[PDB]
Order: sequence, then C-alpha cells, then structure tokens
Amino acid sequence: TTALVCDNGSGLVKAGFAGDDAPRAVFPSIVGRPRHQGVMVGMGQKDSYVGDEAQSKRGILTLKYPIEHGIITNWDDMEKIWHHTFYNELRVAPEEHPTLLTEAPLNPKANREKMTQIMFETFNVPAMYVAIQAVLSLYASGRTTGIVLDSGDGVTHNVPIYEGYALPHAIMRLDLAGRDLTDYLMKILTERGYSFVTTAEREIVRDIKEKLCYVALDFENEMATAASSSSLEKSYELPDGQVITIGNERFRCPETLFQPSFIGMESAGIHETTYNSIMKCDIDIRKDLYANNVMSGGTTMYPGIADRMQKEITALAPSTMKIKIIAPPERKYSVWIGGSILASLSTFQQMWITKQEYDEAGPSIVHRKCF
Amino acid sequence: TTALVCDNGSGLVKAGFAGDDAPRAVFPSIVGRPRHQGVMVGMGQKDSYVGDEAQSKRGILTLKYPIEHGIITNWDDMEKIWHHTFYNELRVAPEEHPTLLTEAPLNPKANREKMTQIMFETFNVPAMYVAIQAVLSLYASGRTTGIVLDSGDGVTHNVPIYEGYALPHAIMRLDLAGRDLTDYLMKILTERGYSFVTTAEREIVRDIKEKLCYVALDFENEMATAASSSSLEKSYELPDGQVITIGNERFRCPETLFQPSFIGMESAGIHETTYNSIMKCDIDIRKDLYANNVMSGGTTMYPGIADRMQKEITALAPSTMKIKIIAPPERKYSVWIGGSILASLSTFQQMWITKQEYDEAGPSIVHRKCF
Amino acid sequence: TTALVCDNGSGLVKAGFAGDDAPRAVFPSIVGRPRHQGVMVGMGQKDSYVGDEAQSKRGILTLKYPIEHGIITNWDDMEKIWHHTFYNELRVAPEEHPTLLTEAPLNPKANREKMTQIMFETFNVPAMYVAIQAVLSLYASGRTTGIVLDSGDGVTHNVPIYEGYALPHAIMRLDLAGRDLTDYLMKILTERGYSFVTTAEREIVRDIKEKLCYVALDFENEMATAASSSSLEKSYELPDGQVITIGNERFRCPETLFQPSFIGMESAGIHETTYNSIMKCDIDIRKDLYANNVMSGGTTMYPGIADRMQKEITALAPSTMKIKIIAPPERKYSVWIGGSILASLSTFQQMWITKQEYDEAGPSIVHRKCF
Amino acid sequence: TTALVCDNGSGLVKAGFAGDDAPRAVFPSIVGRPRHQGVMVGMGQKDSYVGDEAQSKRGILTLKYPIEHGIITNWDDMEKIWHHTFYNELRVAPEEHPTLLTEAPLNPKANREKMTQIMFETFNVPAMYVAIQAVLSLYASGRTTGIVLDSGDGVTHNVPIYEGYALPHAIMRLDLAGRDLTDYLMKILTERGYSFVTTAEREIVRDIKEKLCYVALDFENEMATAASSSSLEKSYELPDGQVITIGNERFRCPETLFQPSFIGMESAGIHETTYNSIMKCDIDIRKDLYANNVMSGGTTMYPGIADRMQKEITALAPSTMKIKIIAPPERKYSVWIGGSILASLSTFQQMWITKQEYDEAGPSIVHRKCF
Amino acid sequence: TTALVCDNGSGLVKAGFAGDDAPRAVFPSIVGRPRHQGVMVGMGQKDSYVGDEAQSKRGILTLKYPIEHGIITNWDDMEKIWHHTFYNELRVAPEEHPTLLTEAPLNPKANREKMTQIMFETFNVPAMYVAIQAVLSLYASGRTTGIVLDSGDGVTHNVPIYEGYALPHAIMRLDLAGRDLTDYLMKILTERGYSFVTTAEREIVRDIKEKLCYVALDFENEMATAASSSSLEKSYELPDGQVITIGNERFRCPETLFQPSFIGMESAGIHETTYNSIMKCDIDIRKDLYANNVMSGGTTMYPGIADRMQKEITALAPSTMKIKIIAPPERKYSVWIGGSILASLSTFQQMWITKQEYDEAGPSIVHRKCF
Amino acid sequence: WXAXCPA
Amino acid sequence: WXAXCPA
Amino acid sequence: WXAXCPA
Amino acid sequence: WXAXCPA
Amino acid sequence: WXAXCPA
Ligand SMILES: Nc1ncnc2c1ncn2[C@@H]1O[C@H](COP(=O)(O)OP(=O)(O)O)[C@@H](O)[C@H]1O
Ligand SMILES: Nc1ncnc2c1ncn2[C@@H]1O[C@H](COP(=O)(O)OP(=O)(O)O)[C@@H](O)[C@H]1O
Ligand SMILES: Nc1ncnc2c1ncn2[C@@H]1O[C@H](COP(=O)(O)OP(=O)(O)O)[C@@H](O)[C@H]1O
Ligand SMILES: Nc1ncnc2c1ncn2[C@@H]1O[C@H](COP(=O)(O)OP(=O)(O)O)[C@@H](O)[C@H]1O
Ligand SMILES: Nc1ncnc2c1ncn2[C@@H]1O[C@H](COP(=O)(O)OP(=O)(O)O)[C@@H](O)[C@H]1O
Ligand SMILES: [Mg+2]
Ligand SMILES: [Mg+2]
Ligand SMILES: [Mg+2]
Ligand SMILES: [Mg+2]
Ligand SMILES: [Mg+2]
Repeated sequence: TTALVCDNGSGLVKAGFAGDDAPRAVFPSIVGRPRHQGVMVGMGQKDSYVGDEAQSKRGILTLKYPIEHGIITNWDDMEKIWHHTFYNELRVAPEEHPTLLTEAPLNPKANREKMTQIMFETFNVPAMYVAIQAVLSLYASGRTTGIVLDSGDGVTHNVPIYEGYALPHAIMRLDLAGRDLTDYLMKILTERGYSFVTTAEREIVRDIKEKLCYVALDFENEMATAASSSSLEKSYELPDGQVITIGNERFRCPETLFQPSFIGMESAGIHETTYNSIMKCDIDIRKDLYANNVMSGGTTMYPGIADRMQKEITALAPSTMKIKIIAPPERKYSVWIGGSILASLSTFQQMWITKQEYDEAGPSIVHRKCF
Repeated sequence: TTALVCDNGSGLVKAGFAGDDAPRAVFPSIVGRPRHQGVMVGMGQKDSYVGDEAQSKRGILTLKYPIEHGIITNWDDMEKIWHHTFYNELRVAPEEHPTLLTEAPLNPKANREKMTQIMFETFNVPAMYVAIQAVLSLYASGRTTGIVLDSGDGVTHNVPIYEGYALPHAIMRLDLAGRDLTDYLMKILTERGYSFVTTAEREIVRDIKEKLCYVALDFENEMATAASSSSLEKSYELPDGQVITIGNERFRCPETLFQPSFIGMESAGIHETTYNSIMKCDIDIRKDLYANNVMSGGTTMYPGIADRMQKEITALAPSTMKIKIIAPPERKYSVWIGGSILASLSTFQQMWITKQEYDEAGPSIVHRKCF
Repeated sequence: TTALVCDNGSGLVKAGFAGDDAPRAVFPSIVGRPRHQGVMVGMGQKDSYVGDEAQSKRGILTLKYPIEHGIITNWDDMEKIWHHTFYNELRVAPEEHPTLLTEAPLNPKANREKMTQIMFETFNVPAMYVAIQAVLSLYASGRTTGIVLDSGDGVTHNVPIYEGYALPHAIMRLDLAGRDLTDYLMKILTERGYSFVTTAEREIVRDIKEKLCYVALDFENEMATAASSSSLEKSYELPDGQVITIGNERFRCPETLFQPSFIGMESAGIHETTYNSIMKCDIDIRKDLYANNVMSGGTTMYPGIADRMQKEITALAPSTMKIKIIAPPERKYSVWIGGSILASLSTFQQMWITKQEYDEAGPSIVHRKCF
Repeated sequence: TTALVCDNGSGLVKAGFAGDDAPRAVFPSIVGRPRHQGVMVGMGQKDSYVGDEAQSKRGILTLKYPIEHGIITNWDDMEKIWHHTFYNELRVAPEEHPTLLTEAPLNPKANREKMTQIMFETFNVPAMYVAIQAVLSLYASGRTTGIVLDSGDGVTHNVPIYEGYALPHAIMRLDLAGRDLTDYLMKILTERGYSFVTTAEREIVRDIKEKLCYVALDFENEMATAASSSSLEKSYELPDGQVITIGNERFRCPETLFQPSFIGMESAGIHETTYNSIMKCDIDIRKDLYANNVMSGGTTMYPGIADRMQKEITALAPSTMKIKIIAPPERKYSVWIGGSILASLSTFQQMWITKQEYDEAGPSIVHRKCF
Repeated sequence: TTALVCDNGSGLVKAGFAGDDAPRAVFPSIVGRPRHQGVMVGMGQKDSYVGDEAQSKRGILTLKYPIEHGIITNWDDMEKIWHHTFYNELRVAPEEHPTLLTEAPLNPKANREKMTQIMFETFNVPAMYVAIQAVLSLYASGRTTGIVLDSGDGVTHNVPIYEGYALPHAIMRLDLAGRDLTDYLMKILTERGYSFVTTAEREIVRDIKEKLCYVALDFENEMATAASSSSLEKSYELPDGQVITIGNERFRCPETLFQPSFIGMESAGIHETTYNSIMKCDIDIRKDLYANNVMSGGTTMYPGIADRMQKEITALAPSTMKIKIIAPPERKYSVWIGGSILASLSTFQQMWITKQEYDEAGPSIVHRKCF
Repeated sequence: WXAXCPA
Repeated sequence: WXAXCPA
Repeated sequence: WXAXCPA
Repeated sequence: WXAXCPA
Repeated sequence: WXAXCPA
C-alpha cells in the first residue's frame, strides 16, 4: 500500500515511507570493523558495525564509506547498510513493497546495474526505480523550472530543468564536495596546530565543520579582519574535554567551493559551473533559469552560502536579471522529501520496474524504462 | 448569421468575424515540438504547441512553419493550426457558418484542392470561398482601380486591377519576402559579431527587424554616413538581458527588397517588378495605375518604404505622372479587413461554394465557381 | 568567291556559306554575364559568354537576348554575337566576302540603319543585303506564289506573294511567338506545381516545350480526355535528375497560337490572321493563295500544327477550295536554306550594296537599293 | 623570394613555405600556464608554454585554446603562438616576406581586423592575405568545381564553388566540430566507467578518438552487434600504464556528426547541411556539384566517413546521380597544401595587401581588396 | 662570504658550511640533566649536557629530545642545542652570516614563528631561510622531478615534485618514524627476554637497531625460516660486556614500516602512502614519478629496504612501469647535502629573509617570503 | 514546390 | 561570439 | 572510477 | 519599340 | 601537537 523512499547517497542514509514528511532513519553510511585484538570473552561483539554503531564506537573501529563520489565501490558493505536500513532502522520487510533509490547523474553504468540486481536478488523488491536526485529536489520545491544545485558529501551537480524537459547536455558534475572539504580542513588545522589523522578523528573534524564554519561575502577582507581580531575566533570542545580554538579556518574551508584550486582541483568554482550550465541553455530560457536557482543538500547549509552564490552569479550574469537563490529551511532533506512526493504521486505508478519486466529484459532495462 | 474571415497565409494567422473592424485572433502560424527528454512526471505537457504557446516556450520547442512561400507543405500541422484557431482562439464551432480563406495568386493547384477538402471533411464547413489577397486589399482601401502590392512573410505579389477586371497576364509573384529578409539579416549579424542559429533565435531576429530596421532613400550615402557615425547605431536588449548594438545592418537588410541580388535572387527589385506589371498593361490604363499604387502587408511597415517606392518608380516612370503611393496606417491588416468587408457584402453571398455543390462536382469546383 | 548567309533573327543564329545545303553554325543568340563573385584566382574566365557557352554555364550566367520581337535592342551584345559567329563558329574573316542578313517585315527603320552601318564599320563587309525572311522561305520551297507563315521565336508574320510581286498592304505582323509561348508555359507549370523563374530555368522550360508539346485538333475534347486519362500524361527528366510529369499543359501551351487571348493578346488567332491576309488580296488570286500556304520556322514543328491550320482555314474559307498546308521536313531551316539559294543565284549579284555606294549615299541607301 | 603559408585555425597550427609539399611546423594551438607553486629554485622555467611544450608538460599546465569555433578570443595568447611559430618552429623572420593566413567563412568582422593589424604591427609583415579555407581545399584537389566540406576542430563549413564563382548565399557554417565530439566522448566514457575532467585528460581523450573511432554505415545495427559482441571492443593503454577498453563508444561518438541532436545541437546533420547547400544552388549546376564533393580536414579521417556520406547523400538525392565523395589520402592537410599552391601561383601576386595600402586605407581594406 | 647549513630536525643535528660536501658537526639532538645528588665537591660539572656529552654520560643523565615528531616542544633546550652547535661544534659566530634551517612539511605554524624569531633575537642572524627537507633531497640527487621519501627519526613524509612545481595537495605526512621503531623494538625485546627501560637503555637499543636490523623481502617466509634456524640469529655485546642474541626481531622491527598496525598505527603502510601520493597526481605525470622515487634519511639505510619498496610498489602499480628506487650511498645525509648545494647557488641569494624585512613585516613574513 | 524552390 | 555561443 | 579519480 | 511593346 | 599526538 506504500513504498520505501531513501537517499542512498554518500554521507548519510535517509529513509522513510512515501507520504511521510520527514525521513525517520537518518544515519551515516558507514561500516566499521575492529582493528584490535578482542580479549574479553563474552563481550558479545560483532565484526561489523553500521551507522550509529560505528559512530558510537569509532575509537575502535576502522570506518569506511562504501560510497565514494557517488559511486558504490564496496558492494558487500553496501549490502550490509541496506540490510541494516531495512530491518534495524525502518523495521520493515522491503520484500513487501516498492523502493525508490536515487543517484547523482553521470555515474558508471555498472553502478545502476548492480543496484538493480541486488534489489531484485538480495531483497527481492517488488518494484523499483532509480531517480536523479536533482529532479527530486524540484518536486520538493514544487517547481517545474529551475536549476538544481545538489551538493552532497561525495558529489555536487547541476541539472537545469525547464518545465520538465531536463537538458542533459547542460548537466554538470563536480567531484568537489563536502567530504573533500572535510579532508581539506584537516590539513588546515595542522597549520593551526592540531592533528587529526585517524578515521575517527576525521569524523570529529566533520562535526566541527558543521557547527562552526560559515561563508564569507568578501573572503579577502574576511582574512584581513581575521588577521587582526579574535572576534572571529571561536572555541570548541573535543570529545576528551580538550578545548580548541578556530581562527580564520572557520571561513577558509567553505571558500574552497568558490576556489577549488585550493585543493588542486583544476575545475571552475561552483558558481562558475552553475553559470556555465546556464550558458549551455538557449537564450530563450536563460532568464527563467536565473529566476529559479535552487539549493539542495547539506553543503548548502553553511550560513551565508546563499548570499555568496547570489553575489557571484550577479557578477557573472547580465545586469537587471532577477537572480534569485532559493534556499529554504530543511533543504538538507530536499531530495528525500521530493522522493516522498513523487512516490505518493499516483501518476508515477506507471514508472515502476517490475520483477516481471526485469526477468524478461534483464538488468539492462534500467537504461530504458527508467530515466 | 455571419462568417469567419481569416488570413491563413504565412507568418501570422489573422481571424475574426465578418463585420468586425479588426481580427481578434492574431498569432504566429507556428507549430512546436519538444526536442528534449521530458523528465518531470506530472509536468502536464503536450507534444504539440501552437502560436503563442510556441513563442512562450520556444527555447525548448522545435518550431516549424507549415506554410512556406505561401504553400502549405505540412498538412498535418496546418490542420492543427486551424483547429487551434477555431476552438482555442475564436472559441467558435466553424461547422455552424461559412469561412473565407485566402491565398497568394499562382499557387500549385493541389494547394487549393486540399484546402477545400479539409474544410469540408475535417471541419465540415457550410460554405467556403478562396480569395486572392491582393483583391481583398482593394476592398480595404475602397478602390476599384489600382495595383496592389501584397508583401507578406513568405511571398510578395502584384495584382493590377482596373475597375475590377483584374489582369491575370500582368500578375507578378516574387519569392523574396519577409522570411527571407529575416534569414538574410541573421547572416549579416554574424558579420557584426552575433550568432543566431536556433529556430528560437531566428524568431528573436525577427523581433529585432520589426523594431529597428528602416528604409533608406539613398542607400549609398546611407552607408557613407553609417561608416562614420554612431548616430545610426542603436542598442537592443535580448531576452537574457544581453545588450547588442546594431550598426549599418539596420538599413542594409531592408535594402534587399530593392536589390534581391544580395541573396542570390536573380529576380528584379520590387520596384522593377511593380513597374513591369504596369508595362504589361495597355497604355490607356497605365496612367490610372500610377495614380493608385497600394501598399499592403507587414513588410510595407518599414519606415520610409513608401518614399523609397515613390522615388524608384518616379525614376522609372515617364515624367509628369502622378506617382502616388497609398500606404495608410493599419495596412498590415489590409487583407483581413478587406475580407471582413467582402464577407459582409450581401451581393457576395452568391459566390459561396456549398457542400451540396462540392458533393456533386468534387473539389475541382474550386477552379470554376471560385476565382 | 562566295558569301555568308545567316539567320540573325531571334532565338537561334543560323549560319553557313552560300551553296551549302545546311547551316553549320547553329547556336542560341544568347549573351551571358556572371552574377556571382568570382573567387578562384586562375579560373581563366571571361565576363561574357555566347551561345553554347551560355547554355553550358547557364546556372551562373545571367542570360540575355539582344533581340526582342525581331528588334535589336542591345547593340553591344549584338555585335558580340556576330563577332563570335564569324570567328569562333564559322572560322572566317567576313571582311573577305559579302553577307546576307535577314529580318522580319515592318521593323523600326533604325534597326536596318544600324545593322548596315555595323557591317560596314565593325566588320568592313564588302557587300551586304537585307532580305525579308518570308521571301526566302519561298525560295526554299521553290515556289513563286504562296503565303509564307514565318513563325519564329520573337515574331510571327504573313507575307502573301504572287509570282513575286509581294503585296505589302497585306503583310501581317504578330508579336505572339515562340518566346511568348515559353513564358506562358512557365505560368502554366506553376499551376501543375513546378516553379521556374531563373533565366536558366526559362531555358529548361524551352527544352521541355520542344520535346513534349503537340497540337490538338479538338482542344475542347482534348481537355475532356486529359481530365480523365493518364495516357496524355508524360514524364520528363530535369537536369538535376528530378522527374516531372506533364498533364494537359502538353497541348494547352500550343493552343495559345489559336487563342492569343490566353495571354491577354487581343489580336486574332494565327489562322485568322492568315485568312485575313488573304482577304486583303484581290479575288483573282485568292484561290492560288489557298493552294499554297507555306509553313516556316521553329514553331511550325509542333506535331499536328499543319492539320490544325488546315482545319481552321477550311472552316473560314469557302467550300470546295483546295486548302493545302505545305509543311515539309526541315522547314525549321527554311529561311536559311532560301538564303543559300538566293545567294548562289548569279542574277541576284546585282542586288548587293557595295561599300562604294554606302559611302556615297549613306546608310539611308538601305531603304532604296535594298527592299 | 617566397612566402609563409599557414593554417592558423583551431586545433593545430600548420606552417611552411610556399612551394613546399608539406608543412613542417605541425603542432597544437595550445598555450599553457602552470597552476602549482614552483618550488625548486633554478628550475629554469617559464610562465607560458606552447604546442609541444604544452603537451609535454600538460599534467602541470592549464591548457587553453586561443581559438574557439574559428574565432580568436585570446589575442595575447594568439600572438604568442604566432611568435612561437615563426621563430621557434619555422626559424624565420616573417618581416622578410609575405604571409598567407586563413579562416572559416562567416566570422565576426573584428576577427579579420585584428589579424590584419597584428600582422602589420607586431610582425610588420610585408604583405598579407586572408583566404577562405574551403577555397584552398579546391586548389589542393586541382578542381574548379565542387563542394568543399572543411570539417576541422572548432568549425565545419560548406562552400559550393562552380568554376570559381563561389556562391555566398549557399555557404553553410556549422559549430559542431571535432572539439565538440571530443567533449561528447568524454561524457560517454563516464557511462563506460572512466572519468576524464582535467584539460590534460581532455587531450588524452582526443588521442583516443583519433586512434580508435570509426564510422558505421548502419548505426542501428552497429549497436545491435556491439550489444552482443566483444569483437567491437578494443583495448587502449593510458599514459600511466592503465588499460581501458572501449565498447560501442568507438562508433557512437562519430555518429554525432550525422545526428547533432545528441549534444543538443538543434541543427541538421552534416549530410543534410551538405545537401541543403546544394539545394540553394540553381538546378543547372546541381549535377556537377553532386559529382564533386570534396572532403577536407581532420574529421574526415574517420574510417568509413566517406562511405557514410555517400550513402546519406545518395538517399537524399534524386536517383541516377553520380554521387562521388572525393576523399584522398592526406586530405587532413588539404588546406595547407592548397595554400602552398596558391602562394606559388604567380598570378596570385596581385592579390597581396601591401603595407602601403594598409597605411592609406586602414584595416578596413581587408574587406575590399581581400575576399 | 658563506652560510651555515644545518639539519635541525629530530634525531641528529647536522651542520657545516655552504659548499662543503659533508657536515662536520654530527651529533644527537639530546639534552641531558643529572638525576642524582652530586657529591664530590670540585667535580666541575654542569646542569646541562648536549650531544656527545649526553651520550658519554647517559647513565647519569636524564635525556630528552626537544624535538618530537618534527615539532619543537622544549624551546629552552632547543636554544641550548643551537648554542652548542654554533660555538662548541662549528666554532663560529652565526651572527656573521646567513643560516639555512629545515623542516618537515605540515608543521604547526608557531613552530616556524618561533624559529624565525629566535634566529633574529638570540642569535641575531643576518639572514635566514626555512626549507622543506624533501625538496633539498632532490637538489642532492640533482633531479627536478621525482618523489622524495624523507624518513627520519621523528617523521616520514612524501613530496612529489615535477620539474619543481611541488604538488602540495599530494604531500603526505606520517608520524611513524625511526623513533617509533626504536620504541617498538624495545617491547619486542621484552618478549625475547631483555629489558630496557631507561632513557640510556633506549639509546642502546637504537644502536642495536642500526647495526643488526634488515628488511625482508618476504616477511612471512622470513619468519618461517627464523622459526627453524639459528642462521638468522646474531649476537651483540652490550656496554657492560653482556652478550645478547637477537632472533627474528632482527627483521620484525623494520617490517613495521610496511605494517604500521603493529603499533596501533591505523595509517597505511609506507609503500601505500607513497603510492597514494602518486594517485593524487594527474595521470600525465604519474609515469615520471614512478621512474624517480628517491630515498632519503636514516631509515632508508636498512639493508634491502629499497628492494622491498620496489616490490611493494611494483605490486600496486600498473604493469610495464619503470619502477625505480633511487637509493644512493650517503642518502643518510641527502638533505644536508642538498642544503649545501642550494646555499651555494648564487640565484638562491634572493630568497634570503633579511632582518630589515623581518623588522618591517614581523615574523609572519616567514609565511610569505619563504615557502 | 517540386522544382525550383524547396517548397 | 557575443550572442549565441560563448565565443 | 577506473581512470581519473580513485573510485 | 518605344511605344506599345517594351522593345 | 595539541590534539592527536602528544606533541
Ligand atoms: N548542518 C550542516 N552544515 C554544514 N555542512 C553539513 C551539515 N550537515 C551536513 N553537512 C555536510 O553535508 C554532507 C552531508 O549532507 P547530505 O546532503 O545528506 O549528503 P548526501 O546528500 O550526499 O547525503 C556532509 O559532508 C556533511 O558534513
Ligand atoms: N511592424 C513590422 N515592421 C516590419 N516588418 C514586419 C512588422 N510586422 C511584421 N513584419 C514582417 O511582415 C511579415 C508578417 O506580416 P504579414 O503581412 O501578416 O505576413 P502575412 O501577410 O504573410 O501574414 C513577417 O515577415 C514580419 O516579420
Ligand atoms: N523542335 C521544335 N519544336 C517546337 N518548337 C521549337 C522547336 N525548335 C525550336 N522551337 C521553337 O522555335 C523557336 C526557334 O525557332 P526558329 O524559327 O529558329 O526561331 P528563329 O527563326 O526566330 O530563329 C523557339 O521559340 C523554339 O523554342
Ligand atoms: N587522424 C585523425 N583521425 C580522426 N580525427 C582526427 C585525426 N587527426 C585529427 N583529428 C581531429 O581533427 C581535428 C584537427 O584537425 P584539423 O583539420 O587540423 O583541424 P583544423 O583544420 O581546425 O586544424 C581535431 O579535432 C582532431 O582531433
Ligand atoms: N645506519 C643506520 N641504519 C638504520 N637506521 C638508522 C641508521 N642511522 C640512523 N638510523 C635511524 O635514522 C634516524 C636518524 O636518521 P636521520 O635521517 O638523521 O634522522 P633525522 O633526519 O630526522 O636527523 C634514527 O631513528 C636512527 O636510529
Ligand atoms: Mg545528496
Ligand atoms: Mg499576407
Ligand atoms: Mg526566323
Ligand atoms: Mg581547418
Ligand atoms: Mg631528516
């Protein structure tokens, strides 16, 4: 009578039921394995931990992300996460009803192939569909025209859509994403005088980022200010009680999105990419696209990021254009929300790939029945 | 109790009811089909757009003109336009009352044949009549003697009429028309430094032409002036906010009508053709024809075109002749207006082709009952 | 020891030497000028082409006929053709010996004046003579009494001759000629659904006419037949490989000679004109004239034209008259042949206009020594 | 005593001396700038690399193409390339003798203006001339009539020429070119499972294309075959030793030329454009144009492209036409070769623009003395 | 007229003059303080010993290393060592001429800040410069491209350099270093049956390591062999005359570099880190980097370490790559040697930070003038 | 059309 | 260019 | 991936 | 001509 | 250091 909706992308796993206005299962896509000799007999432990388990005992566990840059690499672990998701988190047998999976655009074909197969073979899912995340963001916004900027953990991408009719030749994909920012920050902190190198420590850094970092509207003068004022400095307490103080790193990390070159990322800045996608669209619709830029994903949560995008685009764009950055509260869950909407849509029903069809056509059907 | 009157020619479609002093339905004869993959399920879209719909979403749609040079080529699309015209624009069931259609002189027979049939078969129109557009222009002017120059989008033609009694051997037909001027302009703009190649872009160019171009009375010195003065230059804002500046192209495009050779059009200039039609008339009436030259159609809207015609004819014609170029405001709708007049004429009633007659004689009746 | 004989009339130029039984130089009276920008340096081209050169490259060249309706209008080009004729075609220096030129009766005086002068000034021709083409046709036939109907490209005319003693008051001249038929046909083809408008295309049409058209002996029922049978239809391959099909136009064009009104030509039909010329002759010789009607010129090549003339005259003429239409094979070259004969005639010698005489009397001599 | 000839178009730069049968300087039109912090003092490096230098160290350098779609955009870098060309490659002082430059038809006027000026100001070149590349291709072929298809890196174009006399109204220009194919291929490879995003990586992709891709004569069944057979698959070794395997992408990329819509390119396919250019020519010469289609430029090197063109045209063209695709070995250098020929032509000498003339008329002379 | 060059890193202090081919001052970076009650009045002792003094009387002294993991922690003692270095060892007043200091990449900013200041305040050094040790190693090798592996006492790091242009985003830093190996070995020896716990004893262990340990090329079978053969066992005489015998510990300690997990070091093995640094470099230069791997520092002295690296990399790398491990004699002094070279380089001169500049800008200049 | 022009 | 394309 | 990046 | 027709 | 390690 319903369907499962989930954001099986990088970073976090979001899941719930169609029609729900919020995911209930929200936890890290992390698999952990111990790297020390277990001693106490009777400890009652396992050789694999997932999500919150992994975070809870990260000082012992070696943590891995099955998903890298939106690509599933460790299929065994991937399977485990889904297993956990369905039974431990959602408390539901997926075999009973259809599931909506999502992905970033432009992934190696095989990624879809195996996803499809697993759903049919391990989970024996009644029906399934793979959707592009950017598209889902528009459903969340309730708009048919705009440019979706989905910037998650492993991947950032741009999909211009005009009353539907997505324009594939204008889709941009950028590797530079939250995970890279995290890594970069670690190196910056070394400069400041703090060392983080274990995987657990990496996660701590992530926590820091998510709380303290913000986007400057004038990076140059932001640094000028930082260089002469403790007002930008801010303290933070680490898990063992130590207190650290962040200086100009608080905004230097975010800046990377606008200047990828900081990490050797040859590619253009996020606002240039955005702009370029528009440039690949016909002059007739460019205006509308400027009107509806839509933010989406966890990295769009940095304070001021909207304003920075606005400024940057304003500069690149022609004058008297209505540059509007749509960036609503809860945009962190945009995609998942859109999924709930789409799944609840009755019309959508005829897009499901059935097992029947799978059996007859094979896994290649995902490149024909499903967009 | 009335009748439909329409200009089903190239370019725009004009339509209204007999007795009306202006057409109410005025929109492009354009059919649009999407050329991108529709993605958003529930978008509520169609596989075919017409007129304003087409213009509105031209950045997505591939736009076509069913009519080329006054010849209907894509009958399916033609039908669609008429369908739209009657029900979406006019909001009237054509089956209820007679319709006046028009055409340029000297069209492939089959053009009339199919028009007639469609009206009787698809629309089941009570009665119909096909009129030559030039003739209608005189009714609009209220004159029985003159030379009508109907210069539309796909075709330009000359019909000398003397108290009725049109002279068929003197009718001239010229392919060079507004659509060609548009195309030519596109190439000229390339020189200036602007590229327009999509169909949507073509339409933009058309818009430009209609606003900025004008006719010089001394093309040679007009260029001499342009070459040394920004006073001829004029800015224009494109749909995406970019601003362009037009130089001497502003009058070079119009000039083509007087020098067709610019586009490889071997044919004589529009004023030479006009003149030649007069030359094919007997000396006794030539004088009167010089007195009443009548402009008609959208291309006669370029500022100064009347004066240019006057000058050119004056040069070719004998001295002391009253060369008068009649070029009233609203001449853009001349034909349609004339149609309204003619249709309202009670005497005219006996020219209608009835379905009865059609059934008995067949479609060939259009070459015998109808002029 | 000999003389040049040529048909310098409209259409084609025929030339050869006196005593020859056929012209060797047979080519179009056409001058061509390029209307496109020459690009390839070293192309080795000229700014003027003649005859076969013109036909060969007619897609590039603008083609003109110096002669219109039997009147030389473009003297420069006229000169060029003669130049070509003498040196490129005949391969002979005309300065060496006398030349016979021809013309249609009733031409503007000046036409002869300039012809004469040019021959004496540009070509320095030893002696010359201008003859009426109709007369020459009789020499070709070997008859002294008859009515010659010379119907060429630009002009048709009738000259009744009775044992010599031509009757000038009965000479008829008709503008309606092959070139007009060609033009008319072009318009008819538009109806059928084919467009021909360039000068090159005009020439193509001419080719078509010359191959497919024929004369009906019952135009009315010919149409009745055509209207219900593909047996009259006939295919034809155009230069670019396209195939066209001609319907009733195949005989409608020829019909114009019998009904000039089709092109607005007020004048009586060719058979009425013929008849009328006879009516202007005294009753005593009318009988003989009916006996010897002589066809002559390219337009008398349409299949059945003789029979049609016969029928038409038979109807107009009194009963029991021997209406005979003389229409021998090779009548297309009649005039030229006659010229060869006349020139070879030794008696004729005393009709030559010498340069001596020209110098003394001036060009006006052509209206006194020469008929 | 001689002259420089070069192909200063997009992609590669070709250069040599007039009379040479092959260019000696053949290298990429690429300028490179480092994007990493130089550390080793004494490294002896520069801030700008050209051609082979750029390729050699492309992993460090940011590579740019001054020329985009046949338009010079980065004039500073353009200058640098020419500088390199003359002194580092050709080892010659250009100031000593005349230079032939080339371009695609229909470029923004200013492009020529600056080229001209630079040659006179930076290089102080004795004389110069700008030629249309298509024209030069005919000189290479030794023909005066044909249609040249010059399909290079940034631009493809069609120029119909008939014994010289190029027909400007029929010249077609198409943005879709080799550089776009390269870009497209990159996206396709993503599907296969390979990521290329840096500029250096772009160049690698180009290399791949040039070695492995070929044209199918039945794209549909080519895919059907590919889908079930490794016989189409082919391995390739990347610079770091990794081996990749190409599947159906090997022919899918080339296909784009026949179906531009793959990259959102609304425009008609290359064979349709070719055909259309012919359609814009008068029926009289169309036949000859079908006989001489001439391939030219690097993209015409894909195996089977000739056959594909032949097939496509054959389908569009009338039957029994001699569709011949001229596609000789070394057609990749066609233009340059033609340049050598033209420059060696002594007649050509009078087409040179001298500095004298430049000084007097100004840079605008390039639009009057030079075609 | 010269400059001081020194390796002020962890472990040992190396120092000499620019242009020297070997350091003359080579002694431990150790400060010693007595921990017993001095009794004999007149003993003539001090409360602080340095280097050889410390080693000589290590049974009494508590020995400390001011430097830990490449970070200066005990600044007072640091100062003392430098003092000793300059006056007791080098016998030179540093105030007279410039000094080159070195460091590992990615150190807490403050480390540089204080170093700079001390040089200017305590020693009043004319000019100074801080260089990255890895870079210096290349100067020693005379190469501009390669990957330097500097593995010292407190820190190991990887810096990929390509014709200069070091790639900062690919620099790796690893805590696992010689000092840790020493510590680990101590624990292993406990297993064998020997206890070492005093700081002096730690130093003894270090001595042992440096003489007896070697790298296996097959750790697994090396153990298999050890387990059944005294041929691997080797005796050693301790300072008090006791003789000990080392078993499989002789190669187990070295192994830790390839399996850091032995000491709880989560981080990847040294060969994996090396490899990963390469992976962070663009495919275009990866080949060259494989060709030039450069060993550097005391830990690269274990017999067979080169071969082990070769094997490990060979396994990870693509086939047919030229994996070359450059590991020349005297690589233990690589950095110092490079320093001598660089300092002697005359070009280098313009990199010196002068006191003038320091006074004006402050210590922060070290992050701008100096790399 | 079916001859000269492309109509 | 300055209009359609990005040249 | 199997080319640029390390996916 | 110079009157009726256009010759 | 002041975080992970004990420097
Ligand atoms: N509140 C926050 N502020 C800033 N960055 C955040 C925040 N929450 C998450 N992020 C970053 O965004 C990424 C996860 O967001 P999400 O969009 O769910 O990724 P994904 O969509 O790929 O699951 C991580 O890199 C995370 O650190
Ligand atoms: N205001 C205007 N000024 C100049 N040209 C115009 C104007 N309006 C229309 N045109 C041109 O005239 C043509 C349309 O006019 P119209 O006479 O209605 O064509 P048609 O009669 O064939 O519908 C188009 O080519 C159009 O661009
Ligand atoms: N075989 C033919 N059949 C029908 N008409 C022809 C034929 N040959 C020529 N004509 C027409 O007759 C004219 C040329 O014939 P000709 O008598 O030589 O003209 P002219 O005498 O004026 O040179 C042209 O209009 C030509 O098309
Ligand atoms: N051997 C080849 N096979 C296929 N494509 C090629 C080959 N060589 C070059 N190309 C492509 O053709 C273009 C360069 O050819 P060229 O005609 O010299 O361009 P341009 O004429 O604009 O210099 C590039 O896009 C290149 O990749
Ligand atoms: N001959 C040797 N064999 C093996 N290890 C050595 C040798 N000499 C020194 N080491 C180890 O290398 C380190 C010192 O080398 P060095 O590179 O000078 O360190 P640093 O560069 O940090 O001064 C110490 O841990 C030392 O024990
Ligand atoms: Mg996401
Ligand atoms: Mg109209
Ligand atoms: Mg004749
Ligand atoms: Mg080229
Ligand atoms: Mg060291």
